[PDB]
Amino acid sequence: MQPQLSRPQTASNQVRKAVSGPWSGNAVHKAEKYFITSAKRDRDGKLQIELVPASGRRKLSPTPEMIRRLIDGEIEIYILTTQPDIAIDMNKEIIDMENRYVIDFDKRGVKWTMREIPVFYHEGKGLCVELHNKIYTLDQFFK
Amino acid sequence: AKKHYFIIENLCVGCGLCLDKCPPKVNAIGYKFYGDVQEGGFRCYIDQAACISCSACFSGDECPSGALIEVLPDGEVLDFSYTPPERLDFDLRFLHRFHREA
Amino acid sequence: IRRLILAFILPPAAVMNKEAGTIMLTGILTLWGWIPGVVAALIMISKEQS
Amino acid sequence: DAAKMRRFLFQRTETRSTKWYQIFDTEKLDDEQVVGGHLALLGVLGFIMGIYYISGIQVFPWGAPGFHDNWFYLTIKPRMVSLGIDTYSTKTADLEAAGARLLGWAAFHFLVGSVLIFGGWRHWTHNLTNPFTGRCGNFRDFRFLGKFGDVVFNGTSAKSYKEALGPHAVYMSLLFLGWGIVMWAILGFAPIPDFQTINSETFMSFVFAVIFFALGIYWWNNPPNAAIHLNDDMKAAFSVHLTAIGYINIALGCIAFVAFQQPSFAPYYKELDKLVFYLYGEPFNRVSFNFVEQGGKVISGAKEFADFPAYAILPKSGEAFGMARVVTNLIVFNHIICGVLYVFAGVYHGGQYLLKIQLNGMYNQIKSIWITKGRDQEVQVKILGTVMALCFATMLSVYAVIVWNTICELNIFGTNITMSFYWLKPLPIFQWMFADPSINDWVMAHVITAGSLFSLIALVRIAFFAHTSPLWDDLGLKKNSYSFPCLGPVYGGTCGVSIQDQLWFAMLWGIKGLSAVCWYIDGAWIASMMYGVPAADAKAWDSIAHLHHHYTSGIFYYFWTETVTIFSSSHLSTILMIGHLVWFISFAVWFEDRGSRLEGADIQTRTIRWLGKKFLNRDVNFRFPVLTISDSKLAGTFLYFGGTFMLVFLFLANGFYQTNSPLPPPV
Amino acid sequence: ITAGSLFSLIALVRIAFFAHTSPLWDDLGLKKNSYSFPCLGPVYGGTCGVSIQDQLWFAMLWGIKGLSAVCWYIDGAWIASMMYGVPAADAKAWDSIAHLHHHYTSGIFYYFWTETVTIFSSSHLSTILMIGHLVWFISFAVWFEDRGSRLEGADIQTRTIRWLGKKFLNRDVNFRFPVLTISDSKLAGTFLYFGGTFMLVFLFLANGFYQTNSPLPPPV
Amino acid sequence: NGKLIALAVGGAVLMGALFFSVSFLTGYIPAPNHSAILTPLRSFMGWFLLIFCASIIIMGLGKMSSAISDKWFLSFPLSIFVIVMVMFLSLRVYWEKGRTTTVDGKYIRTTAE
Amino acid sequence: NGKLIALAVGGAVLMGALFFSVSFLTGYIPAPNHSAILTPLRSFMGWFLLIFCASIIIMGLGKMSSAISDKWFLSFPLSIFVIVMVMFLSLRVYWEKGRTTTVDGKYIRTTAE
Ligand code: G2O
Ligand code: G2O
Ligand SMILES: CCCCCCCCCCCC(=O)OC[C@H]1O[C@H](OC(C)(C)CCC/C(C)=C/C=C/C(C)=C/C=C/C(C)=C/C=C/C=C(C)/C=C\C=C(C)\C=C\c2c(C)ccc(C)c2C)[C@H](O)[C@@H](O)[C@@H]1O
Ligand SMILES: CCCCCCCCCCCCCCCC(=O)OC[C@H](COP(=O)(O)OC[C@@H](O)CO)OC(=O)CCCCCCCCCCCCCCC
Ligand code: SF4
Ligand code: SF4
Ligand code: SF4
Ligand SMILES: [Ca+2]
Ligand SMILES: [Ca+2]
Repeated sequence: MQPQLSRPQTASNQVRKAVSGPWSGNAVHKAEKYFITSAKRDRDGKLQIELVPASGRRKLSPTPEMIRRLIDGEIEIYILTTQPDIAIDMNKEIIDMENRYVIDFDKRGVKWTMREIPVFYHEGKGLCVELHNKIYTLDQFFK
Repeated sequence: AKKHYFIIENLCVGCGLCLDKCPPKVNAIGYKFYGDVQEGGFRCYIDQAACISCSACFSGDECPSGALIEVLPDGEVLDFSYTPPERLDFDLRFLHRFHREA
Repeated sequence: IRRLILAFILPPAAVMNKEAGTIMLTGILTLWGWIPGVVAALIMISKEQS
Repeated sequence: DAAKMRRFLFQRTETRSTKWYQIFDTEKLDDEQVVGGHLALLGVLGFIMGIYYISGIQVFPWGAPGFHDNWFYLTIKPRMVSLGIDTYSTKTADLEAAGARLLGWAAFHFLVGSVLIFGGWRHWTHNLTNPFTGRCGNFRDFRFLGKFGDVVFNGTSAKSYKEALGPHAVYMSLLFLGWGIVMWAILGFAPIPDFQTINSETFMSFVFAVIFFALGIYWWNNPPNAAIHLNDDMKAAFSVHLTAIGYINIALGCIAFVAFQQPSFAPYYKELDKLVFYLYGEPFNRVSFNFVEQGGKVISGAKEFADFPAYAILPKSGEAFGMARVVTNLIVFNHIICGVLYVFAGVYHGGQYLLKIQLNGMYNQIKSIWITKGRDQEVQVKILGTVMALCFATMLSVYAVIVWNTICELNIFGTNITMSFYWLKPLPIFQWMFADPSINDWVMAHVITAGSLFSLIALVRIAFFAHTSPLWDDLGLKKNSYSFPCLGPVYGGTCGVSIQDQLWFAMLWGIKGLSAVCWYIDGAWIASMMYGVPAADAKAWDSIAHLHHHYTSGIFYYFWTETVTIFSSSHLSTILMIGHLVWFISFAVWFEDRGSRLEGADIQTRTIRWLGKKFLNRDVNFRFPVLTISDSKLAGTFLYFGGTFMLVFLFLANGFYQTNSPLPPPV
Repeated sequence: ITAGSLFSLIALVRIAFFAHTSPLWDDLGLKKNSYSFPCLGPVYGGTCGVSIQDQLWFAMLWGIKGLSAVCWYIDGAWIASMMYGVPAADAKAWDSIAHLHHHYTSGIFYYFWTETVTIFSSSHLSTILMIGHLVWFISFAVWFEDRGSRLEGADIQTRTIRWLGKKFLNRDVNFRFPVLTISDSKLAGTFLYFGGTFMLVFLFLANGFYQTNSPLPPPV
Repeated sequence: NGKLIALAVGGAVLMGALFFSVSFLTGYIPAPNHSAILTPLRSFMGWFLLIFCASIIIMGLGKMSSAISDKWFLSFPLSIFVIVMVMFLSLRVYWEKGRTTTVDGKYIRTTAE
Repeated sequence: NGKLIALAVGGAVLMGALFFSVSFLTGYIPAPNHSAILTPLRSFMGWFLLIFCASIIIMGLGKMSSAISDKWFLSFPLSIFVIVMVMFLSLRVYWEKGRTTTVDGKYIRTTAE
């Protein structure tokens, strides 16, 4: 959308191209939203990252082409911390982080809190996620 | 059952339309506040221990922010029951009738 | 010429180049009296040339 | 058990619901069901037209006192005098004939409406079997009538709506020709092209019959393409035709307003000022507290007048009570408000269909211009922004002019009426469309423009932001219910973003620009808020601006003047009370209070359950339901709009009181 | 007076008891923790106006009626019926049948016609009348469930003002139009409503008594 | 149950008797030719009929939505029309029986007054 | 910047040259003793003053809501008080300069009229 027709402090991350974008796909996502759905270890130590779109029709992999489409501001990748292929103890990490600012009137809101964490690509390290002031990588590390 | 549904407490605006469709006999969906509700401090959650995989919250097609996902039994994460086909778009203006381009 | 005559007679008719929303502006200006639409048509027909 | 309650307030929730006021929603209706419903409703319309004709009887030719006057029949009496079915006759002899004619036409309408209702019922049940022959007709492929159904429309009944336009136009040509021959045979009125008599109506009925027949032939052999209305004609074509009928109805109101004041319409409307009208509920002949019947002559408690025995309805002249323009204004404002409402409803139902096609991706799959335009997300923003800017400019200018006029009237800040906008008249090239052109007419034009643009803002928000808006595109949100009232206090609040709530806001905004018509057609000097008031200079308008008429009173003083007659009558007084009652109750559902109502209703339920045990016995399981904000907004829009336009009617139906004597300056 | 006092006392008691939780919100998984929050969204069919601030607004709007009753009683405006002294059927026959020693100004609805002939006859009272009506109806723009509509429209205003100032004027138009949040909207609306009505209840009070002691013999 | 009507009717009659009792406690002069017993009874009839009509309108029109459906294509609009016709005929055979004529019987239907 | 104040004035002077220009086309008869040059200008000045006063009130009451703080303990009530004082004194020095007397100068204060 044109800069002069948008809310003043809008970055290119939130400025959408394809001027009629909202009706081409889901209107919630300015850019196509992909989810890390599985990260398994088979044969060698390398893990197979599975990028299933929010539409849920395909089962893709990071790949140089989608990496380029990421670093060109066209797609976004999230992990859904409830992912069962996690390495860090997200259930304890989410709970003890909500205990700083959440009062359990329901006594179970913190327990069942799940959120998405975005994934970015530098280059030297692959698809890496920055979580809790530390930069984890999907390759090893974060899984 | 399978195909658990979940709520992302990162897109959810707490509207509770998902809670309206959850069966009262299973309080799967709830509220957490952590602050004032004028700033989105009323997110919703899905109690996976109480959720019985109704599809009611997701198949109702009312989540405005795409927080309901319905992870598929194998690994697939949906976001909305059907998604438009991601079309290439352009403006069609004719040459010297109807429009004149320029 | 033909386009100036069109703008004087039906200001939207001469101005079909500009936009999908600008044509409504010219048409509704034509609806208000007849001079606002003609003025808009001449202004945006002399803008791509001058 | 705290869950048995929960599937009780999980019953009005604004998820996708039955919504009893959507039983006849076009989604569950097919083409033939629409035909049948329209036929049955036209039969009921004929029934109520017959009822109105009956209400028009004044002598009952078999011999009895007739019906008192009522607006239902007074709004059509000029037409029946035009057709020769009723008379402005002073004598019973010529009025017995009018009563007989109205009775016969009412019986004819009853019979035709019964036939039409039966046919619509059979279309509704998909039962096009002829009981006399035993066969069954095919809705998809039918011969229209017979040989006429073969020479034109050579078999091959229309399969699509764009293919049905043409046969419809031929049907309307048949309607025009039938009305022309009805004139010529039954109602006299041979077709003469003299455009000053009702004969011109027959002549133009034949002309329009020919025009519609030729146009129907052309569109039968060359159907046009709006393309997209063919598929979901239940909501797309229906809404487009609804807004088209709304504009046509506003146009018809304007035609009525112009025509009914012309000399050619004098024996039908202007001559209503030579009559005396006995309206139901108007001031009746009052009697003292000790009336003891015994008619022929009152003994104890003499009534107001020795005539009009007992409780008779007192006469009122058609000259002091301007029944001519009262009926004219009633008809014109009825058609104008109906046109505005139909335009709003067409935009709303089109937004409903358009959100439905945005949700399934059909929005990007539209080829017709009418959507490929607005599928831009920037031309949407540019169009809405320029409409808002034009509305701001027009409304600010006209409102500041009105406020300055009122200030100069009241001489606030030591101003003077000569400092007002008395000089701001329409241009002489625009003075032809007004009688006595002044600042009032300029203000009327600019207020109409401002109110139309103000409602156009919400109409454009319905048309464009049915599913998503640039705000909600920037946020991670999308609209997917057309009736959801909110997403919550997030982002400070998300109230009333759906196209249903945008429809409600369009209605509320058009209330001002539509009641401005009621002020105008009654001559109520909208150019200022305090006109005719004896405060400082408000009575100097007639001299400072050299007015020829003398309008009732300003915008605010309009509720003082001409309310002298609303109060003077019992029926208009009770209508005033009922309208105000209905109107302010809309606050109980528009104010952001639905959850307070739910909490209080839970408290009342627990009270009634407890009050049913401490004093009464047995279970009191009944619980109080609260209208949800979707239902609350629907009911509130109805209550508000009806409450204001049950009293705009009172302004219209209480008299004209717009004398043609400009009072002199206060000096 | 009893009805209005109890009717506003309903909201006062809800403030005094349901400040944090209520039996309805106990049975739901909900709690109140802001005293100024407007709602919890369209959940459960709606949770509008449940805070103590909103109940205070409701108490004010509810006591508006029971206090206008005081205004009209101390003006002798016959709140016993909605018409009085109006020549329709019998509103002028009260003083005879009821055996009154006073001629009250008018009824409830007729109170706006009589005792307004003097409001109109003076410029200052008419200006106060117009300003009070304006301020009062402006409160609908914020009490109605319309905050999100105003926010969407205000973003449209921002994009328009910055579009009209970028390629027709120059430089950035960083200013964006603010919209009162639902809490701010309800606060401003309650003040607008209350002021709009009681800037004209003043006109009732400060325009004359007109409650003469001459009980209007019946019209017979 | 029949206990609720036995209390709604019972409550109505109890409060009517209460009105009849309080009418005798307030010293008032009735209308010229009226009975002090009936004139508060008519007032209570009007008051109770008003509240009862409000209840049945709330009780009835609210229950109408719970039964209105597609099967009401017929006899729903015909009910509204027959309501129109009974009302229009009642404004002739109950309210304002005849047409306003003087004691002599002359129709002043034009500006002849 | 400065182009806005060259357009807020520029827009206003456009209205001044537009209201004044249309007064000579919308043929009107002015006040008995008045000139057609200044009688539309006075109305335009009142109209522009209305809009400008509304805009400056909005801007001022929005600015002294972001700038208002606990440091406005004084001079918030003192500014209100001095505004009250200047209004009350303008009620005597500018508006209604004297308490009403007759043309001869006599005071009537009781119901002697
Ligand atoms: C006509 C005016 C009104 C009432 C009459 C009324 C009645 C009412 N209202 Mg209300 N209300 C507004 C107008 C009216 N609200 C406005 C304009 C606003 C916006 C500011 C508003 C707002 C809230 C909020 C926020 C809440 C409520 C409630 C609440 C309930 C309290 C229950 C009680 O104690 O009984 C009190 C109930 C009565 C005394 C009703 C008795 C009938 C009598 C003879 C009046 C007749 C009714 C009507 C005039 C006739 C129509 C009948 C028909 C047949 C033609 C109770 C039903 C609350 C609840 O629902 O629960 C507590 C709640 O939370 N409101
Ligand atoms: C006097 C009364 C009103 C306006 C003046 C007005 C103006 C306005 N309204 Mg409103 N409104 C209601 C009354 C008024 N709504 C009511 C009673 C309701 C409840 C039903 C209501 C509801 C909504 C919803 C739901 C939405 C809006 C909007 C929207 C904006 C549209 C943009 C536009 O057309 O600009 C046109 C704006 C103008 C021409 C403003 C100029 C005027 C004057 C010369 C100025 C005087 C202002 C004031 C009277 C005096 C202050 C001076 C000071 C010294 C004391 C636009 C600013 C919408 C937006 O926010 O943006 C789209 C929106 O969504 N409303
Ligand atoms: C007045 C209502 C309130 C408006 C203000 C919006 C603000 C709301 C936002 C709330 C927040 C707030 O405000 O507080 C917070 C902040 O507030 C201020 O920040 C800003 C808001 C940026 C300044 C205000 C902008 C401007 C200076 C104000 C003044 C701008 C004014 C209103 C200029 C607009 C004039 C209008 C648009 C007239 C334009 C009309 C154009 C003409 C008439 C076209 C028609 C004539 C032509 C067609 C020919 C006519 C013709 C002829 C001759 C013959 C025949 C025929 C047939 C025809 C038609 C402080 O600076 C900060 O400190 C403070 O934090
Ligand atoms: C012991 C404790 C107390 C127990 C008893 C207390 C509850 C008794 C209340 C009974 C009466 C309620 C008071 C009124 C209640 C009141 O005033 O609030 C309005 C009310 C909404 O109330 P809620 O549902 O929020 O809560 C009321 C609760 O008491 C129970 O619902 O209903 C409406 O919206 C009316 C519209 C119905 C739909 C009609 C739409 C318009 C139709 C056409 C009419 C207009 C024609 C068009 C003209 C424009
Ligand atoms: S529907 Fe979606 S946005 Fe709304 S509360 Fe549920 S998860 Fe959150
Ligand atoms: S699947 Fe069923 S139980 Fe689970 S959250 Fe959705 S509605 Fe509730
Ligand atoms: S105030 Fe009511 S309508 Fe508005 S966001 Fe809150 S719950 Fe929704
Ligand atoms: Ca009138
Ligand atoms: Ca008083």
